[PDB]
Formats: sequence, C-alpha cells, structure tokens
Amino acid sequence: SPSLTSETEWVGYPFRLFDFTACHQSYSEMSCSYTLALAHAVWHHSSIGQLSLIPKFLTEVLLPIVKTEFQLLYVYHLVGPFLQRFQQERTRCMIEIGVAFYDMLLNVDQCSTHLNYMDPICDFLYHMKYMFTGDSVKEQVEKIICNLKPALKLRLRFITH
Amino acid sequence: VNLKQAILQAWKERWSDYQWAINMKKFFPKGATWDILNLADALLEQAMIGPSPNPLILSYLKYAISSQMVSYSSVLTAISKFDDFSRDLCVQALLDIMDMFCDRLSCHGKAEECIGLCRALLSALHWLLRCTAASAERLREGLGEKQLAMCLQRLEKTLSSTKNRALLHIAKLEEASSWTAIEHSLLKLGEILANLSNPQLRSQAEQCGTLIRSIPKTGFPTVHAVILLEGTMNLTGETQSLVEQLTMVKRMQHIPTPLFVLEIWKACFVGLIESPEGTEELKWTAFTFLKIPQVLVKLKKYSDFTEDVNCAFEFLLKLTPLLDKADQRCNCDCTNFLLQECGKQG
Amino acid sequence: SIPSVLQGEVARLDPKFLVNLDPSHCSNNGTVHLICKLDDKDLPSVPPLELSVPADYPAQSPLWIDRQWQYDANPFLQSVHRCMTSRLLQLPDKHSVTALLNTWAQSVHQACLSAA
Repeated sequence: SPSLTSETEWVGYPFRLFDFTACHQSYSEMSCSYTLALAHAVWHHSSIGQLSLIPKFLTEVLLPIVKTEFQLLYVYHLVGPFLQRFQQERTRCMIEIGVAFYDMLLNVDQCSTHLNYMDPICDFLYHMKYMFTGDSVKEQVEKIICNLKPALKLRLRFITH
Repeated sequence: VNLKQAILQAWKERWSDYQWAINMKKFFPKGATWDILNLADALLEQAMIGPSPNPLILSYLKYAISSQMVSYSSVLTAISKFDDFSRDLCVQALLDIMDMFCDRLSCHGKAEECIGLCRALLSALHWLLRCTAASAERLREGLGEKQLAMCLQRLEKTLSSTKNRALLHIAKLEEASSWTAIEHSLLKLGEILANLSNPQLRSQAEQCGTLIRSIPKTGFPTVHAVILLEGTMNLTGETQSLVEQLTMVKRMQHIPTPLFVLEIWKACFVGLIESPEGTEELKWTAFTFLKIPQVLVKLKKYSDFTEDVNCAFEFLLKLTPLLDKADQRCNCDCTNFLLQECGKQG
Repeated sequence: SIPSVLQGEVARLDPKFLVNLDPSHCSNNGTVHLICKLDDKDLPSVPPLELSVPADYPAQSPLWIDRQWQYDANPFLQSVHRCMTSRLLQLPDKHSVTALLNTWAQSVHQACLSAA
C-alpha cells in the first residue's frame, strides 16, 4: 500500500498499529488493522495442512514486496506468535523460516538508509534462536552476518556463538 | 622590614622552597593568610621588567599556590590588572599560569569571599576579552602565530564546566552596568576573527560565543479526555478556559504541534460519530463545529501554525474506516464542508 | 554529640597540632573527619591533610584520604608522599591517632634533611 511504502508520516511507536487490541479505542487506521486480526483468527483456526501453504507464499510472492520499515515489522508480526503454532507441528517451518528471515534480513539491509528499531529486532532474533529455531540454520547465517553492516554485525556475535 | 624588601632579599641569593618558607614564617608573627597583607602585588611587579622573565620568581610562585600561602583570587586580581599587552612571552607565561590552578575555584570561606570571587571572575573574563583582542590585532598587524589559537584554548577551558556558567550568570544579576562592556568587546570579537577567516577556528570561537550569550514517540490520549469532558455538560462557558487547559497540557507533556492538531480534529470527528442519536447528536456536532474555530483563531493569534497543520492533515487523511463509518450516519462527505469552513475562517 | 573517647583523646594531644573538624561532609553521625593544622616555625608549609574515623573509634583501624595531585609540582612533596607510604604501611593495627599524627610530623623533618 502507498500508506505503508510511500506514506511514512508516522515515525514514532508502530507496534500500536499492529494490534487490534489497540482498536478497542476508535483506532481503525488502515485496512491492515483488520487483516492482521483475521490473520490472528484464521491461522489460529487453521491446521498445519492449511498453514503449510503460508511459508511458500511468503518466500515466493511476499518476499520482494517489503520495501519500507513498516512492512518489515508487519511480516515479523505475521509469523511471531504463530511460530509457536508452527513449532510443534512442522520442523520444515523452522528450516524455512530461519532461511527466509535470514534471506530478507540481507534484502532489507541492501535497501535501507537508517532504521531505528534494530534493538527489538535483535532481541527477537535472540528469542527465536533460544526458544524457537534453536540452531537449525547456523552455517549460512555466518555468511549472511558477513554481508551485514559492521554496526549491524556487532550485536550478533552471540548469534554466531 | 617591608614586603618588597622581603621578596628583594629573597631574590638576591638563590633560595629553594623550604628555607624560603622558614624565613617567611619567622619574619611575621601573624600569617594573615598572606593575602590581606597584599603579598601578591610585588610578586608580578619584578617578574615582568626583563623581556625574558626570570625563572626564580616563577619557582617562588610555584609552591605558594600548591601550598596554602597564596590563594586563587589574588592571582586573578593581579593578572586582571596586567594591561599593557606589549610582549608575547609574558602573555604566554600568563596563559601558563592559568593552566593549573584554575577550573576548580574551590572557595572555602565566607559569603563575601564568594562575592569577591564572582566579581573577580567577571573582571577576569573582561581581561580575557581585552587580551584576546590584543592577540587578535597582533596577528592582524602581522599579516603561524598560534598565540590567538592558544588564547582561544584558554577561553574554551574557562567556560567548559557548568559551575563557570552558574558563577557568571549569578554575578550578572547582582551587578549593574558591568556586562555592557562585555558585549562592547563581543561585537568586535566575532567580526575580527571573521575577517581572519579559518576553516575551523570560527566554529569553536562562536561556540564559546553562543555559550557566553547563553549565560545571560508515544500517543498521548490524555488530551482526548480533556476535549471530551468539555462538550459533555460544561460546554456553555467561554472559549478561554479550554484554551488555558489544552495549551498548558502541551506544556506538561512533550506534544508535537502536528500531533496536537491531529488530536484536535480526530476528537471533533469522534464526538460527531460516537454521539448517540437524538438531541445529544446535535449538541455534540455543534460543539465540534462551532467552538473549534474559536480556539484555533486564538492559537494562530498567539502563535509557524500554517506549516504544521499540513503535516497534521497528512497524519489525519489516513484514518479510513473510522471516519468512513461517520459518512454512513452523515450520508455525505463532511471533509468538503469542514475544509470550506476552515477557508471561511481564513 | 561527640563521644567522650575523642574528648579524652584530644586532651593530651600536642599543641603543635591545631586539628579541627572538617567543614564539609555530614555531621552528627558515626563517621568523623578531622582536618589538621600545623603551626611550626621549624617546618615549611604542607597540605593540611584529613583523616577518616568511623563509629566506635576504639578497636577499629581507621583510614586517611587520598589526593595524589595535591603533592605535585615539586619532587620534595613526592618524597613526602613516598615517606608517608613507607611509614604508614608498617603501623600496627588498632592504633590511636597520636601515632599517625606523630608519624606525619616526623616525616616532614625526615624529608627536610634530605632536601637540605
């Protein structure tokens, strides 16, 4: 949407825009206010047979669409809690999501000037390494770390450990 | 028997510190902290006669500052009356005097001692302005000449700490017609070094100048309640109570003015749509339509207010579903009517 | 107010010391600090020095403040500091303030004889 990629008028806290719990207030600001909530619902109702179509569609269709800072947090919210729903049901989801996240990590790094939410993103990386993915994707992560900015490369030595 | 006689007979042979102190102690039954008796007046008198200053007087002044013999204000009073500005070597020596005992100024005494310290630093900065004006005109008449580059190095370290700024500002208020000569030389200070243009000296020099004129994220639904309470029942008052409420709210919590106008308009829309049907719908729509230009005209009068509301509307024109729900009740486009109302208000 | 231990202590202290309380720091509390004044025609001027004694002064080992840059600009003062670090490090435990005061007093002559 141009409200995502082009209209970047909102510079402050974006996580309030990625939750329908904030829409308890008169806080419908976008179509994306609703589409996440059904994404909260439908994928909760979806079994692993329905959920298995999601990662291929993300890694093939929705992969080069993320261009602004908002789409990055939008696709991180798109997988975040449901990773637990992915966790018990499919190890292919762990392999594909480690490969996919570390693929678009360099993709957004190639096409960024300044991003300010690297601290919660690195905390999420720590969380998924320690809780979600373990160390399934390790070797290619080193090469992708070698492709990062040195300031971005600094805070993932423990990821390399 | 004189102090001048005493420093003279100390000068005639070579004495080190310990025997000199022993002689000074046996001479006077009363110490009198060696300052109210004015010891330091003749200490700088005989050290400036020669073009090359003697090291004996410098070694004499070394230990007295390090010990409790000579205080810090007495050196400043003597150097502040140095005037002349004739030779470069004694100016460099005066700069080297400033290198150790200054920047602390720990006054352990009475309140009058601190008042004297404040006026001493006032006259000292006046002498700093005078000596830098002399060192700048020396370079101006010369054309490396790093003498002014070290005078500004002296200048920047005399104002780095916050206590220097506090002392200068608290001495500014207590004294009248004293800071006038400060800007009388400051008007020349900027322009002389602007004539001698440098790639980097101007930045730090005018940073110290701006300091010496300096001596004299998160959504906030708090104001949502402020706007919403007024139109509930106490909407029959004047236009100034709500103004002195909401403008003061911006004082308490850091609020961007585009965010302020964003809240101003979204509250007007919410009070329109979320009002239930009946006489309360009409009352709320009238409240959101007829008192919001009155406060904004006064805000424009008291305040830049044209540019920020454009970004406020840039924020505002994204709320599609909530404000589209208002158009079901209103059966029409309220945006046209309100953006002609703003033009009617000018 | 002040305990009687220090009141009996200062009764037979040398008149060549004029030690008084520190103007800074807290007051009427367990820890006390006493800044010393030396008025001797024999000895030259030195920094006045300041101690530190906690509550229950008997049966404890007190301390002394540290300021290395005050004894600079002269190697004589550095020798005074080195003599302080020499004499005070062999002082026995739980000693009174007379021992530290007198070891501070004698080191001035011990450095003056080397200086002269």
